[PDB]
Parts: sequence; C-alpha cells; structure tokens
Amino acid sequence: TQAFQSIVDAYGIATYKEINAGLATVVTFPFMFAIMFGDMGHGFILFLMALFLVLNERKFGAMHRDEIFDMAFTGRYVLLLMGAFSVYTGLLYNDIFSKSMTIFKSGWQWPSTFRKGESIEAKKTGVYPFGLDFAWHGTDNGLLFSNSYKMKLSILMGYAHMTYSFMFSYINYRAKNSKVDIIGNFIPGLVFMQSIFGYLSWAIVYKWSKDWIKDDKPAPGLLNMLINMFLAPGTIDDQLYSGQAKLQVVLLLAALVCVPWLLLYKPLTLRRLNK
Amino acid sequence: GVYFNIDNGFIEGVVRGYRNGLLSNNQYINLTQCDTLEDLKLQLSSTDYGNFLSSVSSESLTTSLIQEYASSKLYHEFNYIRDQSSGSTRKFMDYITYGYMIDNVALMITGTIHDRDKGEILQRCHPLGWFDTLPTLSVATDLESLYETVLVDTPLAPYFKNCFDTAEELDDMNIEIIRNKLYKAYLEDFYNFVTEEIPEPAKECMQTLLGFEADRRSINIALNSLQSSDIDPDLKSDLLPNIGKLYPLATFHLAQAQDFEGVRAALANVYEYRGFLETGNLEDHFYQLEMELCRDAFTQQFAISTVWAWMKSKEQEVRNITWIAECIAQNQRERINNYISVY
Amino acid sequence: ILSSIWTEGLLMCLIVSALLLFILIVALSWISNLDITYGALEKS
Amino acid sequence: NIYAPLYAPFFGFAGCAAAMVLSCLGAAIGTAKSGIGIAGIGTFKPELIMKSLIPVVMSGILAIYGLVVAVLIAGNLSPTEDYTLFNGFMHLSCGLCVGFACLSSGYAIGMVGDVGVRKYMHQPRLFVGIVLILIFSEVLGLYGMIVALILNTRGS
Amino acid sequence: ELCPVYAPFFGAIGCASAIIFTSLGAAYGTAKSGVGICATCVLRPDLLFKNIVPVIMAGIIAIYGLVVSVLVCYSLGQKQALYTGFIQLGAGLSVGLSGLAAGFAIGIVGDAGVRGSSQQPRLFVGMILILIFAEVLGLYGLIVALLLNSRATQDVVC
Amino acid sequence: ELCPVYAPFFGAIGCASAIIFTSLGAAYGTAKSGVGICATCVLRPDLLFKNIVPVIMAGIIAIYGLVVSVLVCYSLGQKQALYTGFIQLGAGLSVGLSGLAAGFAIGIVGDAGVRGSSQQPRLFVGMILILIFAEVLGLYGLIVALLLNSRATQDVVC
Amino acid sequence: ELCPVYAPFFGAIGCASAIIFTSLGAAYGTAKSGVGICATCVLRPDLLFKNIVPVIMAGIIAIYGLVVSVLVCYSLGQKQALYTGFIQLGAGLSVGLSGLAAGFAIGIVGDAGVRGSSQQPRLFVGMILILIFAEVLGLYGLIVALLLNSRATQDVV
Amino acid sequence: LCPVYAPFFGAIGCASAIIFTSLGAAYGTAKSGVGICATCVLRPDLLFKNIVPVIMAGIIAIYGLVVSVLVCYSLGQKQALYTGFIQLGAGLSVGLSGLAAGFAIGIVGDAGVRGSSQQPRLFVGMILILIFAEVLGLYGLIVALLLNSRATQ
Amino acid sequence: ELCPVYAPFFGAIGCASAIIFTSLGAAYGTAKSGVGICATCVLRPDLLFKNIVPVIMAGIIAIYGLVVSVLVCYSLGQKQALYTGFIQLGAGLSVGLSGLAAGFAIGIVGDAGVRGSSQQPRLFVGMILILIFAEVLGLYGLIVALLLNSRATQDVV
Amino acid sequence: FYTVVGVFIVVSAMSVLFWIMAPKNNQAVWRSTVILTLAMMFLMWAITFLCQLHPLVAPRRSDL
Amino acid sequence: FSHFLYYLVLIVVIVYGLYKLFTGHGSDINFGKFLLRTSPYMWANLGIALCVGLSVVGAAWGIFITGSSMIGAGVRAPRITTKNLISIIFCEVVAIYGLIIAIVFSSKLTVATAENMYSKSNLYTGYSLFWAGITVGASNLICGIAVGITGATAAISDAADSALFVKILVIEIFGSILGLLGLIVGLLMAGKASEFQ
Amino acid sequence: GDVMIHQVIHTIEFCLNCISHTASYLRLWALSLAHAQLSSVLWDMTISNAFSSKNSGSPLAVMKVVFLFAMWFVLTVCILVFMEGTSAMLHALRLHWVEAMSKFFEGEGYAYEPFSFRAI
Amino acid sequence: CCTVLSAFGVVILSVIAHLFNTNHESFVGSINDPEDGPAVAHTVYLAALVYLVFFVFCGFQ
Repeated sequence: TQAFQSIVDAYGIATYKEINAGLATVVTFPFMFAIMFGDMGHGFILFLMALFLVLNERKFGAMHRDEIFDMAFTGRYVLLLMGAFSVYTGLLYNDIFSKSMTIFKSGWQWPSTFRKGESIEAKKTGVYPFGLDFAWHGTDNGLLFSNSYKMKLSILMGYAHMTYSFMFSYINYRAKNSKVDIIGNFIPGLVFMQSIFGYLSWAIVYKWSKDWIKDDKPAPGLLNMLINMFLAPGTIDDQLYSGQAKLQVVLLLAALVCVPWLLLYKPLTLRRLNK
Repeated sequence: GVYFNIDNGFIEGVVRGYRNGLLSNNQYINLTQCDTLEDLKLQLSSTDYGNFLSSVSSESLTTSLIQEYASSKLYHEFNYIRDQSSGSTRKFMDYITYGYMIDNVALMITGTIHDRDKGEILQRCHPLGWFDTLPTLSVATDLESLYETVLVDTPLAPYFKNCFDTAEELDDMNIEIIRNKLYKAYLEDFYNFVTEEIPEPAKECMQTLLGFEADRRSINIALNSLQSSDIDPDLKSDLLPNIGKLYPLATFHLAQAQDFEGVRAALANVYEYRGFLETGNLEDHFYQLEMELCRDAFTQQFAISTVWAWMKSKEQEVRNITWIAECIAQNQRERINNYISVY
Repeated sequence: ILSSIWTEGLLMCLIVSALLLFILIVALSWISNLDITYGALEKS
Repeated sequence: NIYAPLYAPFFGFAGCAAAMVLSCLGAAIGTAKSGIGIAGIGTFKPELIMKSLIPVVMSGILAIYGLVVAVLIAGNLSPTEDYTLFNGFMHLSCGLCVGFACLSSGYAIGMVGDVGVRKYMHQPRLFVGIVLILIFSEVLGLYGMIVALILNTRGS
Repeated sequence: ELCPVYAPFFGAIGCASAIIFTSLGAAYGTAKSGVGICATCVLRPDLLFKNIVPVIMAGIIAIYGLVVSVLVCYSLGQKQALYTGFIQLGAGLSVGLSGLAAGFAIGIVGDAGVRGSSQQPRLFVGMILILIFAEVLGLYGLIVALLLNSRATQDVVC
Repeated sequence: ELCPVYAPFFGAIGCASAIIFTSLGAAYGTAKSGVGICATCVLRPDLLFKNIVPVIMAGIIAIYGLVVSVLVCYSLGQKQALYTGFIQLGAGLSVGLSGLAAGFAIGIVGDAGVRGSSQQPRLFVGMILILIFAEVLGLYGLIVALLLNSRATQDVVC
Repeated sequence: ELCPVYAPFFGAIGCASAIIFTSLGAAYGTAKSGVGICATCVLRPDLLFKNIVPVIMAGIIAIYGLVVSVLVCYSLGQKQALYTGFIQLGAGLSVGLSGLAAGFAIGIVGDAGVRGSSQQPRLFVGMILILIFAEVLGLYGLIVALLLNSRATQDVV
Repeated sequence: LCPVYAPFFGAIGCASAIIFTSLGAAYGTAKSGVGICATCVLRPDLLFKNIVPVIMAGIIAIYGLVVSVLVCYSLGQKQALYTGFIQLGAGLSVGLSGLAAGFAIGIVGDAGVRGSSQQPRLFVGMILILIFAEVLGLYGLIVALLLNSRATQ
Repeated sequence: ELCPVYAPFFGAIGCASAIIFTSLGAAYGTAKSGVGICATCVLRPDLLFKNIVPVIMAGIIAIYGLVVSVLVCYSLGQKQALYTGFIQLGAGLSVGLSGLAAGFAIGIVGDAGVRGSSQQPRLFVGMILILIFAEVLGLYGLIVALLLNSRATQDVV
Repeated sequence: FYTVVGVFIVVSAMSVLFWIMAPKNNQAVWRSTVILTLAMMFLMWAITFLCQLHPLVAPRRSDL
Repeated sequence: FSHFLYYLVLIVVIVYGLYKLFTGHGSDINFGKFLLRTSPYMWANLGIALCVGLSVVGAAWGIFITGSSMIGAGVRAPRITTKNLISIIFCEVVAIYGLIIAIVFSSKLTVATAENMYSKSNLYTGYSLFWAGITVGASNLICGIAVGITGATAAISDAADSALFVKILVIEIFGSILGLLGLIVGLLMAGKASEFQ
Repeated sequence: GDVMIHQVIHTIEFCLNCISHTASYLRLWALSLAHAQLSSVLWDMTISNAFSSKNSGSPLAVMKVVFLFAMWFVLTVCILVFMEGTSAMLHALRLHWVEAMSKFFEGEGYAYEPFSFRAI
Repeated sequence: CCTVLSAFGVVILSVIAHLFNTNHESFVGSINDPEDGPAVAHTVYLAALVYLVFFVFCGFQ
C-alpha cells in the first residue's frame, strides 16, 4: 500500500484522522484502469512485466533507480493489479490481441443455408455465461452494441464509485460528531444524487431486465427520458414502468427541494446557534 | 491573454516566481535589526538570495561587494529570462538593455578624457549593457571617429540623429549632452516599439512605466541644468524626451526654466508630480512613484511588462539592501528605515 | 434546379474545400509564427 | 404550404446556436477578463478576493440568459409539426439579439470588474460604485433577453 | 408578389440590429468610462456617485434601443409586406449604428471627463454638457426610427 | 417593372444612412474634441464654455443629417419608383459620407485648436476660421441631398 | 433597352460620389493644415491669417465637387439612358477620386509648409507655389467631369 | 444517390486526415525540439528523457496515418454521398484533433523541458500534463474510427 | 458523365502541388537550417560536413514530392474518370501539405540544433533523433499518397 | 435476471464470510481489498450479463 | 493584404447581387433552395466533425495556457505541479463533452432511402445535427479557453500563496459551467431529431 | 459572510459536479473504445496481411510472417502498452483525484515527517 | 531484448498455427479470411520454429 499512498498523497495530504483515500484506491485504481485497458494479451504482458519486478524486488531494492524506473519500481504492485484486473476484464470482453475466445456456448446461432455475400442476422438461443458474446466479432452492428454496453457500463461504474465515496463523507461527519454537517451536506447531497443519477442507473438495469419484444412494447430512450423529466414533467411518450409519470414528479421535487436546502440549512443553523 | 502563453508561458511564470522573492516590509525590518554585515548576510540567506555571498567568508565582506553580488544575480536571472525569449519578447528584452548600453558608452568615453586605465573603467560598467565593441571606445576622442568606427555596428546607431559634432572633440560638458540625447532618442524609439508591436494589456501599463522614465529624465535634465550648465532653451529642448505625460505643455516651461521656481511652477501644473519639489528627498519621491507604478503592473496578468516591473523592483531591492548594509557597516542608523517597500 | 453552373454539388464542394482551406491557413499561420530562442544556443 | 417550407428549422437552430454560443462567449470573456483582475490582487491584500467574486457571478448569469432562450427556441422545434419560415426568422432574430446583447454585456463586465477589482486594493470605498457599474453593464443582457422572450412569444 | 414569404427576414434582422449595435455601443460607453471611474476614485472617493453619469448616459442608449426593438417586434407579421420589412430594417439600423456612435462618443468623452473632473471641480458641468451633445446623436437615431416605424403599415396592401 | 417591389429598399437604406454615417462622424467630432476640452480645462476652466464650440459645430452636422433623414422618410411609399429609391439612396450617402468627413475634420481641428487656444488666446479666432471651413463640408452635402430630394418625385410615373 | 429601369442608379451614385470623396479630400486637407496652423502659431500668432491658404485651397476642391454634383443632379431623370448614367458615374468618380488626391497633397504640403514657414519667412511663396500644383489636380478632375457631363445627353435616344 | 462528385469528400478527407495531423505533429516536434536543443547545451544528460514530447507528437501523426489508410480502403468510383460525407467527417475529426493536440504538446513540451532542467520535480509534471494533451488525438480518433465503421452499411 | 472533360484539372493540380508544396517544405528546411550552418561554421568549420544532415533530410522531402508527381503524371489521360482526378488531387495534397509541415519542422529543428551542437557536442545525436521524427511526417504523407495512387485507377469505368 | 441475484447471494455471503475471517495482521486492507474486488468483479459481470439477457440489437454480418 | 481580399470579396458580392437584382433575376440567388437541395448528410457529418473538432481545439488550447504557466510557476514552487492539475482536468472535460455528444449524434446517422431523402424529417435532422454540433464545439472551445485562462492565473496565485488556489478555483468552476450548458443545449436541440430514414 | 458564501459555492460546485462527473466517467468507454479499435486496426494492418494459403512453406512467405509479427509486436508494445496504458493509468488517476476525492476528501493537513537520521 | 520478442514469437505464433490447423472460426470463418487452414498453419509453424531458433541462439547470450 505504499505506492497507492504516494499516488494519493501527491494530490493532497489528508487532514488528521480523515478517511484515507489511498485505501479504496488499492483496488479501484487498477480496476478503473482495466475498464479502459481491456485485453487479455496486453494485460498479460503488463502483468508479466510487473511480476518480473515483484519477484526480483530484492535485487532492485538495493540499486540506484533513475526517475522513470524509480516510478516503475515504486509501483511494482500497482502494475501487478493493473495486469491482473486487465486479464479479468479482457476475459469479460472477447479481446485477446483484439480476437475472440470461443470458450463457452454462444447465445446466437447463424442460419445454416444462406447465399454467399448477403447480410444475415443471428437468432437468439440463450445468453452467454461469462462475459460478452463472441458472435459480435466480425459483425457490422457489433460496434453499436459495444457502444451501448460500454457507455452504460461507464455510467453504472461511475455511479457506484461516486455513491461509494460519498458515504465516506457521512462517516467523516459522524466521526466528527457533527449532525449539523450531516443534515446540511450529506442528506441533501444523497437525495439529490440518488434521485437523478441513481434513478438513471436504476433505469438502465430495469431496461436490461425487461424484454421489450415479447411484450410488444416500445423500448424507451433513456437520454430523452432524463431530458423530459426536467423539461416536461408528467408527459411520458414511451412508458418504462407503471406509475412512471407520477413517480418522476416526486423525484424531481425531491431533487429540486435540495437546491435551497443544501444552500440554506447550514448557514441559517450556524447563525441560530449564536443566539 | 489568449495568445500570450504560446511563447511567453514559461517566461512569465518564472518572472512571477522571481516576484515572490521581492522582500516584504517584515523582511526589511528583519534586515534593519542586524548588527554586522555577517548577520545581514545570514539574514539574507533565509530569503531567495540564499548563499549568494558564500564565496566571501566574513573577511573581505564590504558593503560594495553585497551590491556587486546581489545585482550580479539580478543580471544572471535577467539573462536566463532573456535566453528563453523569442520573437517580439527577445526584441523587448534587447530594448531594455539599450538604455544600459547608453550609460556604458557615456561612462566609457569619460574614462578616456581623464586618461584613466581601460581595465578599471570597465569593471564599473554595467553588465547588461554590454556590446562587443564596448572596450574599443577607448580608441578616439571626438564623437565622429567614435561613431563612424565603433558605434555604427551597435544597435545604438539610429540614436545618433541629432548629436551635432562641431569638430570639438570632447570635454565633460558635451558627453552629458550626448548621453541625454541618446537616451532621448532611445525613449522615443522604445515608446514607438511598445505602441507598435507589444500587445494591448502590456501596452498601456508599459507606456506609463516608460513615460515615467521620460518624465523623471526631463525633470532631472531641467533641474541639473541650473548648477552645472549655461545653455540656451532651444538647445535644451533637444534633451527632453517627447513621449511622456509631461511633454507638450510642461517641458516647454522646463526648457525656459532659468531658476528653481521656473521648474517648480512648471511642475505645479502637472497633477501627479506636484509636491515632489516641495518637501523631502526628490530621488526618494521618484523611486517611490516608480515602485508604485511597478506594483500595479504585476496586477495585470498576461503582460510582458511584468519583466520591466520585475527588474526595476529587483533593482530597488538591491538599492534598499545596499542602503541598509551601508547603514549597518558605518554605524549610522538615523535613516536606516529610508528604504522603499511596496511589496 | 439551383443553378446550371453553380450546381448543388459544386457549391458544397467549395464549402468543404473552403472550411478545410480556412483550417489550413490558420494552422500555417500558427507554424509561421514559430521562432527559436537564440540566446539559449549562443555562448555570450 | 408556401409559408412553412422545409428549410425553416435551419434558421431556428441557427437561433439556438446564436443564443448559446455568443452568450457563453460573453460570459467567458466576462469571467476570464475579470478573474485576471481578481487573481492579480491575490498577493496584495488577499482578503478582498471573496468579496470581489461578484463580476464572476454576474458574468455567469449572462450564460443563464442565453440558456433560457436556447431552451425556449429548442422547445418549439419538432420534425412532425408545421414550422413556418416566419417562425424560423423570428427564432434567428431572438437568438441573434440575445447573443450579441450578452456578448456586449460580458465585454462590459469584463472590462469594468477587473479594473475595479484591481484598483479596489487601494481604495476600499470603490466597491459600491463597482457593483453599481456592474449592474448598469449587466442589464444590457437583460434587455436582450426581454426582447428575445417577447419575440419568441410573438413569432409562435 | 408584393407580400412575399421571405419578407419578415428584414424586419427580424432590423429588430435584432437595434439591440445588437445599440448594446455594443452602450457596453463600450459603460466599460471605457467605468475604467476612468475606477481609476480616479482611488484617491477621490467622494466623487464616486457624481461620476456614474457617463455610465447612466450610456445605459439610456440601450434603453433607446430596447424601446425601438420592442416597438418593431410588435409589428412583425407572417403575411407582412416587403415594404414593411424594409422600413423595419432601416429603423433598426438607424437606432443601432447611431447608438453605437453615441456610445463610442460617451465612452471616449466620459473617461477623460471623470479624469479631469477629479482634478478640476468646475469641469463637471462641461463634462455633462459634452455628454448631452454626445447622447443627442442616439436620440436623433431614435427620432428617425420612430418617425420611420410609424410609416410601416400605413398604406400597405396585398 | 418601372416601380418594382424592391424599390423601397434603397429609400430605406438612404433614410438610414443619412443618420448613421452622419452621427458616426458627429461622434468623432464630439469625442476627439471633448478629450481636448477635458484635458485643457483642468488648468484653464474659465475657457470651458468658449472651447465647446467644436462640440457644437460637430452637433450641427448631426442636425444636418436629421433633416435629410426626415425628408427622405416622409417620401417613402410601398409603390414608389425605383428612380425615387436611387435618388433617396444618393441623398442619404451624400449627407452621411460627407458629414463623416466634416466630423473627421472638426474632430482633428478642434482638439488641436483648444489645446492651443490656452497658450495663445489669439488662436481662438483662427480655430473658428478653420472650423467653419471644416463644418461647411457637411453643408455642401446637405445642399446636394436637398437638391436630389427635390428631384425625387417630380416627374415620376407608374 | 437603351434606357433601362436601373439606369438612374449610376447617375445617383455619381452625384453622391462627386461630393463624397471631395469632402474626404477637403477634410484631410483642412484637418492636417489646421493641426499645422494650431501648432505653428502658439508662439507667432501674427501668421494666423497668412497661413490660412492651405485651408482655403483645400476648401476649393470641395466646391469643385459641389459644382459637378449639382450639374449631374440636374440631369437625372426617371427615363434616362444607361449611357447617361455611365457618364454621370464617370464624372462623379473623376471629380471625387481626383479631389481626394488633391486633398491628400494639399494636406501634406500645408502642414509641412506652415510648420516651416514660421522659421523662414520666404517659404510662404514656395508653399503657395507647391499648393497651386496640388490644387490643379482637382482642377483637372473638374475639367474631365465637365467635359463628360456636356456629353451625357448630347445625342442620346 | 451515388453521384459523380461523391468521392471528392472521401479523397479530401483522406487528404486532410494526414495533412492537419502532420501540421500538428510538426508544430509539436519543432517547438518542443527547440526546447530540447536550448536546454541541453548547459545540462546535456537530460537529452534522452526530454525526448518524450516529440515521441507523443509522432504518436499523433500515427493516429492520423491510421485514419487516412482506413479511409482510402473504402473509396470507390460509385460510392454514395453518405459514404463520402462520413469519410469527410472521419477526416475532419482526426484532423482538427491531431492539430490541436500537436499544438498543445508543442507549447507544453518546450516549457516542460525548460522547467525540468531548473527543477527536477517538473519532469513528472510535464509528463502528466502532456498525457492529457495526447489523448485529444485519441478523442478525435474515436469519432474517426466510429464514422469509418458506418461507411458501407 | 463518369469521365467528364474537366476531370484532368484535378489530376494536373495533384501532379503540380505534390512537387510545389514539397519544394516549399524542402526550401524552408534548406533555408532556415542552412542559415544556422553558415552562422556556426565561421567559428568551428571542422564540423561543416556533419551539420549538413538537416539540409539532406530536408531535400528528401522534395524527392518524396518528385516520386508522387511522376506517378501521378504517368496516370493522367484525356478521358480519365473524375474519380481518378479526385484521387490524384488527394494524393498530391497528402504529400505536398504534409511534406510542407515536415520541412517546417526540419528547418526549425535543424536551425535550433546546429547552433546548439557547437556549444555542446552531445546534442548532435539528439538533433538527429528529433529530425528522424520530423522526416517520418513526410514519409507518412508519402505512404498515404501511394495508397491513394494505387487505388486511383483500379476498378474505374 | 434471477441468475444475477443467485450470483449476488453467493458473492455477498462470501464477502460477509471474509469480513469475519480476515487475518488480524492487516484487517483494514484484507477486508477492504478482497471485499471491494468481489463487488467490482460482480458489477462488471452483472453489467456484461444484463446487456445480453434481453438484447434489442441482433448481430448482423455479411461475410461468413 | 487580407483586408484587400475582405474588401474585394465584399465588392464582388455587392456587384453580383446588384447585377442579379437589377436585371429582374434577383430570386436566382436562392439560399432556401440551396438549403433544400444540399444533402442532409453534409450538415450532419459536418456538425459531428466540427463538434468533436472544436471541443478539442478548446480543450488543447486551455491545456497549454494553464500548462505552460503551471510549469513556469512550478520552478520556484514545485509543490503546485500535482495539486493544480485539476485546472488541466477542468479544461480537459470539455473534450469528453464533445466526444460523448458526437457519438450520440452519430447514432442518428443511418442510410436514408432515395425516395424520401430530401423529406421534412431527414432535412430537419441534418439541420439539427449541424447546429447542435456547432453550438457544442464552439461552446466547449470558448469554455476551454476561459478555463485555461482562469487556470493560468490560478497556477501563479497558487505559487504566490497556498491559500489562494482555493479562492480562485471558484472562478474555474464558474468558467466550467459553460461547457456543461453547451452539453445541455446540444442535447436539447437534437432531442426530437430522428434518424435518417 | 464566510459561511453563507462558502455554502453557496459548495452548493453550486456539488450540483454542478453531480452532472459533470457522471459524464466524465464516460472516458472509461472512450479509452476502451480507443484501445479496442487500435488493437483491431493494428492486427488488420500487420498480421492479417501475413495470413495466406498460397506459397505454403516458401521462404519468402515465412519471412513475410516473421517480419510482420516483429512489426506487430514492437508496435503493440510501444503504443498499445507503454503509450496507451500510461494514458489509461493517468485517466484512472484523475478519476480518483477529481471524481472520487471531492465527495469526501477535505485534504487540509500536513505530513508526519519526524526528526530522523535515516532521511537525511 | 530479442529473446523476449522471440519467446512471444514462439508462443503467439504456435497458438495461431494451431488455430489455423483446427479451422477456428475467428481465423478462417470469414470470406475475407484464407480458405485453407493447414496451408496457413504450415507457414506460421515454420515462423514459430524460426523464432525458436532466435530464442535458443539469444538464450545463450
């Protein structure tokens, strides 16, 4: 944990008995790396050139290190995790030096009798067990599906990272024993963040849960759902769930009530405690 | 401020870093409490001067060696900033050193009239005003054979436009005339350079810093002409610069100023220079107004006038340190707080 | 029809090749303003 | 319909873009030129910085002025409804008369509220006059937004 | 043929120009004079509210532009004459590019006036009189555009 | 054909130009000479209402523009000859771009005259003499525009 | 066809341009000479009405435009030939852009002569002698436009 | 639907994708190489660690070369205006992005290699600034490689 | 229609611009970095023959233009397609306006490098290393133009 | 979707069983690394499984 | 010389417009038919490309403005060179705004049938993507330059005193409002635009 | 005044950042798309050319494969590992420094550096 | 550094030759892919042997 501590203390030295930010960094920084660096071939190369420095850390410790190799050897355990997570996520993708892995059984079958050179579709048999499916490789519209998947992946993992690091503020204000800071900053922050982008991250999962073809319903667009949740409340063109038009008004009012509340609770109750 | 940091990004931020080494009022009060030049050296060693007198070691340490080395590191910092300059910035840095080249010309050709040796009249010369033919001004006496032999290849060559050589070689009376006239033509040319090619935030705050140089030089010429000069006003008006705040109405009255009251009633009509000639040390009034004009030139960000405002403030810092080290070495402390600190 | 000389296709080739030539003139005026710091290369 | 040709949303989305780009240009000039003057007095009397953030806030309001009219032009644009060329010219004009209004108001706030903040470190009695000149230079964009709102309601 | 479909374009850009160039001139007149106000009330704090008269004098230019642009706005129509669009374009230019001129004049007069009025107290009346002669240019532009806009939709037809 | 639909465009931009290019010359003559009054009357404030004659003679040419803009405005119609629009454009340009010249001349002469009339008081009668020649340049353009505007709708048909 | 509808456009542009550019030239010649006068006689104000000659000779080349912009104005009709409009445009440009050059020359020679005639008293004759050559430029432009305008409606149909 | 002027936009997109990217890479090489040559006359042992800005500027030109090669393998005589303007967009994206990224790498790189010789702690600073300016060429390469995949569909 | 008459215009402009803009690039690279040779070989002329490498690497850009100009010139025809003219215009610009950039970079780096290599002899290897990255820009433009010109007349009708 | 909940049960029970059976030497980095990495592995597995559970886009190719 | 060309193009436009207007053919300069008959894919692809281009030329602009002064100001005070990288980050986010708007716009970019090609909706979604790419690229350009300037002032006021960076980070926040507002407006403009059909 | 202005700045900053960071985490999709597409179009340019069923066993057709594998491998190591994963590393770094260390991290403290002879 | 590249040249090209030999659809399965599997495997396996010669020769350095 020394390299993660130096990485997190380069930005800002924490205050006294604050929650360390280099103790959640030790997994999330190689994992947010691996989401961007997803390949079992490049990931195994990086894991191998990190494990070369981990297994030889006694001969390299008693050695003069120049600045670039001092940077690379001070973090010989950030790169081992950055390779070990890159192998995992490039096994989630089918990306082994930009190739697919036909490990499991596919959820898509291609038609047996078709003319040469024509555009064909695949029929869904099941769902691929672990990771993304390998019938999207030499595919014309495979990149559209990978765009949708990786965009919603980034949205949900950013939501998870933000709502995980936002609870540490509550733990800080609880350790300082300041209920004024809790009711002034954490709760109006929590039910502002979760009422908009927690709702977006829930709506992505709920659109993934419904079938929208067996039901013969239109699949809603989630960009112009959050556009129309703020502009035209109560008007739902493509219904996503039962009771959407009246619950989005409640979430909009819960988000809009916390713009004066987070701005006016703490100064007006610090002023009241001087009387 | 949108096209500044292309060629001047690194240049400003180091000069802005050099600004933070300007001694504040508390760092001057901590220097006035010293008892020995060694204690003043050790007090300066905690500032951004740190270990500049390290090769002296408490025995050969005089109050002139401090003024030598503290200004020498100013000159080396100016050369480092000038070496990273290119284009209009490098030309702006050259135009600063032209005014020191003029002083070194006028100091070099007075060391040959008095027949003082050439190796000792050049250690008193200014290091920033160095051109390659500066020692070769000890070859002739008259102005024409020093222009047409040496000063043609110098960048001071367009400034010899009104110096009329009547085949009288040189006394000490006309070398000051040549000095004032070269500085007059130089102030004209550098004001036209600032107005022409320097961008707009570094234009208005540099025209004021340069018009102040012109006004101070006009008042000093029109006031030093009382005691050691008997000249006509039509020949005196060729020595006063015409770029400043003081030119079109007041340098006329400074030209026909035969008495001290002819200067004082001429400077009573200008608004920011009135009261300078009434009370106090006049040189301290000009240095105080120089520092108040250099202080509010750091407050405009994306400007190349910060180089001028830095080096004049750092020269005033070296002058204040020299005045303090002169006070604490000659044991006179009645006017040790006569320094000038706006930072 | 829009015109016979200034047709629908020529007049939108001369907009693409005007935008690209504008970006070219701007970029060449950026590279033309590139000067060398000669004082850090001399002996002095 | 000869009064609603199919090229009419070109001038409506041009109204959106002229309402947003030039108003955020004015807001950016007003916040950058004034932040230069606020940071210039950062060392000399640092305690007058948090009081002097008013020409940054009043510059940022000029982007809200363009945001409101950009939302109100973009809400009147749909590919299924009929959209007259009168409506498109009117949205072009109401974006164009708020974009240069907020641009001029941002130039005025940027030129006033850095000279004022930069001279305010000498005289602490300048602040009321600085705020007053900023109000007179910030109602310039409010005039254009009023014209844009009246013009939007007229043209639809 | 006489009331074409592209006819409100000229009235629309005339309604735009009477805000664009007028607010540009008013912004110049407020900015360049406020530089002089903030530069002279450093050592003259008591003259801080006597010096606002250039800035108020430039704000009345933007009020002049506002009035003419609103009064043009309430005469734009869909089935508008091309004569009416030409008149509204002329009335917009006549306020805009004359209020720009009056704003240039007030911005260049007013900073010199507040720089000289801090040094001479009797120069304030002269500053106010020169600013009246500078504001009357934008007043002339407003007079021309109000006499012009009143002729749009008098004898229009088709 | 002889009185087309686009015919009031030239009349509208001749009504507009005769105040635009006139007022942006009057603004130069006001501003450039007012910075010469405000910089001179800090030492001679008794000459304040005597040096303001360049500002007055720069304001007179804006009235010269106003008269021609009103007379071009009240001859506009929906169905007017294209000859009338050409004549009104010519009159507007003849006032505007010559009153711009007269304003440039008054602005350049006036500050040079008021900065010199406080050193020598016998230069005021020379400043008035040069400034009458600088100010009659707009009166010539007003004469040309009035002789045009009298010819505008004289023998027009269709 | 010989007398189109757009034919008075060139005549109106010529009638405007006859006085517009001569007013610009006369403005330059009055402005620089007035700066030269007001800077040369704060010390010797006896030469005030003597040095007024460049301002008068710059004001004459605006009367040169005022003549032809009346003689072109009184030949403007609704149904006039395109040949007439072309000649009136050529006449307006021939007076205007020549009196502009004459005004540039008078404005430079005027202040260059009145700033030097305060030193040498007999530079005044040379100043007048150069300004005559600078004012016959506008006189030549006047002659060209008066010969054009005597042909704009000579044998037109 | 597929006119005769339609491969003008694809050919000029293939042109501009290497032209603007090489202009940006040339500015990033030349301006940051002046800083290398000016720095390494007084401290020459920093010569091969200051070489990073011209390498990143070369990576920019490789990003432009990739788009130019991938556009010129989809050109034909009888392609539609859809393919032509989407190749034009794929050229303009990586062109403006490589030009901007190369200008930024050039202006940051010489200042960085000049501050690195005075303060040794500014090497990590200039590398961490230049990595943000490097991926702007990637941000145009993403749009270029996405518009390439929609060429013939 | 597929093979119009104005179609060799773009091909001739592509044959011209490939040598024109690479001659501009090579001319700037020879010029700016030859001024530095002539300035720094008046004091140390022993290293005259090793400072010549910016001039040679600048002159390689003109050969890059010459190859593409010859290969476009030997594919021109009277009845060629408009596609061929568009591809030859693109291949001319891809070598020309990229070798112009490469020649700018070679001139700037060479003039900055041969002036600093006489004070520090270890800077020569760094100068060669930067000039290789400056010359591969024109090499990449050559690659793009050859891949266009192979595609120029392949399946044309 | 219930084969995502069934994997969440066996990941959450494993993380709770590791929270109480972490080694005492470095508790705040044993039960912080291992419990958070199981959470992020399950999150990327659930996201890559639910995007293919009910897809809207079918894979379409020409060359086969 | 550029002013000579600006005057020459203006004179040629005025002479061509008055020649076309005097001869009774003034409706031949027809900008509406130009908008109706040019391909909507030009406007769509040009808007996408200028969105992601002009976001990056503002992001890279701000990066060198607050990068070169950060490195210059870090020579004496090297304790800013990591903390103050948030000024690079605030002017770098305006490029990811333009990127994630360009991809959402390119999702609306399909092959339209030639029988309904210059239709109402296909031409609408060319106009909308064009101006909604312009209003995002230009807004992120101006926001990147403003955040770069207010970060270049912050990088020097940080090296002056450490307590000033917190006070002048607020100006970078108010400057970075602008790119997010352009992000909002460009999504509202192409919100009702459909694909090419 | 020091609490009300600070809470207004905190409210504006937090409500801005809730929108500005969930769109800034889309670089996890941006750089992943860039890495996947560059690793695809490097394979397709280097070793997709080396695969051919003609001249099976020829010396030229096997030195083709050797040279193209070497050109592929040095380009993968030089770009797609060292000069691409460093950018991914720095982007996952700024996602911690800004998007994660602004929800809870105050950061107003100073480091424990004791009087120690092992650090001189 | 040639021994590292040669070891990867053994491993990667041996796996590629085995995937061409067994007619794996990520290498043969497309129309643009080569038709004969073992014909490509025979010339990739010889390159694997060439890189094994480079790995053995540079392994004694």
